[PDB]
Amino acid sequence: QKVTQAQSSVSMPVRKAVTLNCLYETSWWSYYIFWYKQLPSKEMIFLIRQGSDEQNAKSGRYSVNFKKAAKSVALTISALQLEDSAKYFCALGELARSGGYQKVTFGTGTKLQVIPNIQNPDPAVYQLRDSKSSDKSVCLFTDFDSQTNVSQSKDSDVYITDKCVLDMRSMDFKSNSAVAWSNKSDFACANAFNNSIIPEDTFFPSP
Amino acid sequence: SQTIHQWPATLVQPVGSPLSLECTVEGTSNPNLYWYRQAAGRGLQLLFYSVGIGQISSEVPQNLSASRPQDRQFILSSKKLLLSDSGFYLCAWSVSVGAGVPTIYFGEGSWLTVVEDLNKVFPPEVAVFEPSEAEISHTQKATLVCLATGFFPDHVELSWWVNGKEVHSGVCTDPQPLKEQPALNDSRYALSSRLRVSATFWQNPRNHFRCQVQFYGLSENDEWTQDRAKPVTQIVSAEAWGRAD
Amino acid sequence: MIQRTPKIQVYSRHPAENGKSNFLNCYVSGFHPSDIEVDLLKNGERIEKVEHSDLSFSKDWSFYLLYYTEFTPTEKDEYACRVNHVTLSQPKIVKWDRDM
Amino acid sequence: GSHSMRYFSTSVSRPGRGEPRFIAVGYVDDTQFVRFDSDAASQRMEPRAPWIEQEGPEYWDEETGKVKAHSQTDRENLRIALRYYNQSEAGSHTLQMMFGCDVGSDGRFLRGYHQYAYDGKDYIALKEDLRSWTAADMAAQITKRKWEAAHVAEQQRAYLEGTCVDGLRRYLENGKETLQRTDPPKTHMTHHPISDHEATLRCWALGFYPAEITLTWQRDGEDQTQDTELVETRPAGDGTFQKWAAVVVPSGEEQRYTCHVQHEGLPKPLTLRW
Amino acid sequence: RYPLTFGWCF
Repeated sequence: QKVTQAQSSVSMPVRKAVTLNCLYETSWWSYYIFWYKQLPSKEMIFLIRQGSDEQNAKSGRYSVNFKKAAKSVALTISALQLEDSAKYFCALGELARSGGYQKVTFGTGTKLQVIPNIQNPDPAVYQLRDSKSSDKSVCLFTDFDSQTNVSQSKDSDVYITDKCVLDMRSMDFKSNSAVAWSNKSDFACANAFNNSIIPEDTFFPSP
Repeated sequence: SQTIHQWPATLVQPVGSPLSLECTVEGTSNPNLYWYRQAAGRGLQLLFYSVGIGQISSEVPQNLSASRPQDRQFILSSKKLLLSDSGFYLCAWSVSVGAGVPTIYFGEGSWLTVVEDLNKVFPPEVAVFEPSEAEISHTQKATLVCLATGFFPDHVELSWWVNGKEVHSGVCTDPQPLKEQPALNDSRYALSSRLRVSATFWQNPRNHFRCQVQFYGLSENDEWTQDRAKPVTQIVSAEAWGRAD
Repeated sequence: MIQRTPKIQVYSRHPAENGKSNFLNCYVSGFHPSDIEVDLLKNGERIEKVEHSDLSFSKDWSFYLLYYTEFTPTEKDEYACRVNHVTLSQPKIVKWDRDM
Repeated sequence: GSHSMRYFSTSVSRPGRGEPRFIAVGYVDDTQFVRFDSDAASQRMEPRAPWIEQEGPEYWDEETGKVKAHSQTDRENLRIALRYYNQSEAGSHTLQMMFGCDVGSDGRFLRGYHQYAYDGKDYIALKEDLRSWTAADMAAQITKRKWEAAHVAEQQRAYLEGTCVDGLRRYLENGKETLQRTDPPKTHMTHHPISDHEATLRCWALGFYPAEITLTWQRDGEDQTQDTELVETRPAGDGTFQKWAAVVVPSGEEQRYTCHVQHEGLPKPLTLRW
Repeated sequence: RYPLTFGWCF
């Protein structure tokens, strides 16, 4: 209630711009708002700050739309990048009643997921064998674009990880991929990801 | 206005054991210091704030204890951990009210998992899965997969190491570990990661690929009476070499 | 670090008329530093419950204070203001003239 | 017309006798409305005018916070100046601060001030453009460099032009009946013989507000500024002011002289004659 | 409103 971030989660296409909302409650007439970005490493890095008497803060791709009457201080980041993906935190800063320090209060955070633009999909499911044990293998669903969604399986001892993007930076090449594995003898790459809706033109290589 | 560093970053300890997190700041003198807590991965609660050396204060009473024996030396401690002490603890510093407009800057944070039953602790097993020839033929690229399995508790660090150097380009690791048995309340965890390189790279037998998983568990000093090997903090690796065929 | 000596004005809030309660003021201004001793005397005798204004100052950084007290004037009674300051070698006493 | 808000604080060290004493007062125009005194028991920002008593506990809490924070840094500032000047810890010293804004008849920003004086003389002060500092000397320049690095200027600019202005508007409203009142000076002449050949003519103005006033003497319609005695304007002790001008006159020539009085609350300049 | 004295240190 002191700081309110209604959005638990937000998604947006790379290269586009997103707005992370923030409302706050204060009986102080002078105060500061701070925006932080929490990396997946859990590292909390400072972004931009807004003072109650200052024009709209702006710093690189970050900008704040200070709406003082409404007590609204939404953060906006433009020209999204894949690494923009993180959890964003809004904070209120008030000089304490003791005058001894600034009391900063944090909102609960909003997870921003920036969505890769896969321009050259080649959806396929491959089978990869253990470097040490030929028989042991794993199924790799990969090269689908961001419209594809990976569901868990009907089975409880069939394991499926959600899609995540990788960046072959030097080749300016991105690719999605999910992994699946099982001890079930009836487990096969042919039927691994078929509890998900996959592109009909998905390549299922022979053997 | 330079550097802040806290340690250790990851902690696995049994109930009752003492806790000692330390923090340091550099490049600035007489800064304001803070201990913050993140339960779940959402709200940050201010636990302690220090206006100056020797001075510790808190808004609401705490079970954890804090201290500041030197200007740039900050501590969060306990003589006996409660399983409720589990959490993510961040150190932070700021300029003082007098020195400027305070902007709090954080250290890396420390994951503290207090575990009730040390018999539940399991190091991971790691396996690397070599690229398929179908992929190589279809895309001219080669994806390796790493698989860490059956580890407890949560927090491990998975890295790829190619030819002796850690790699980040072409890699993606699950945002977090999945439960092997989501039912069980102490399910062992699993984690997968991908490394994609070009076919030609993988086809070079002079190329050595290694997947490494740092695990945090018991110490040499923690007592252990079970048959299986002691689940101490350790590293588990699995590897593969390039090949042409 | 030059020191400025107090200007002194002693006077009543309202025009004087015997038998009517008034306020006796002693205004000290243009001094520096601020440490200053101020008394209101009735027939040379120090008056007890004397209040004053909160320390403040002027554009030129010099201080001013108003000391005051309820009183009732008579034709016989002498009133004054005794002031001491760093810049004074001995307390300056300024008599209250009712048409000063 | 125009209006102003001001905060004056005074810190005086008292070596070997404890922490420096901090006293701060606030004004709207010629009327004090708050105080804080580091030696007082309340240890809070106190009201000194009825029209501000209507602010709720949050006002007092936030204001107390701010003034406390200031009092603690000026305490430390005395020590820093002492070291900057390499002066003796045996001597008492003074640090004064003045802060506030002027607004026009239309309630809009006019000027802003943020100045410090050490031992009664200029130390550092924010310029008219609210963008740069005037450092009185070598020591203040060390500070001018700190404040530049900390962006104090631009920070205070925003406050003066914003928070301060608006607060002034709020006060002028909260205290409309008092702050926007106008009190014409109640005037009169008095005659005081010094010799058989000379007498003092004294022109009085009483119970007026604001304190701005002009009193002039004229010998048959002609200025006597060199031979006129003028007392510094002075508080009546009830939110009004008093002043008097006086000329010594040779007996017989009394009716030659004229007293002239200008004050905001006077539709037209008054002229008085003996 | 009393000044907000962030950074006022000499």
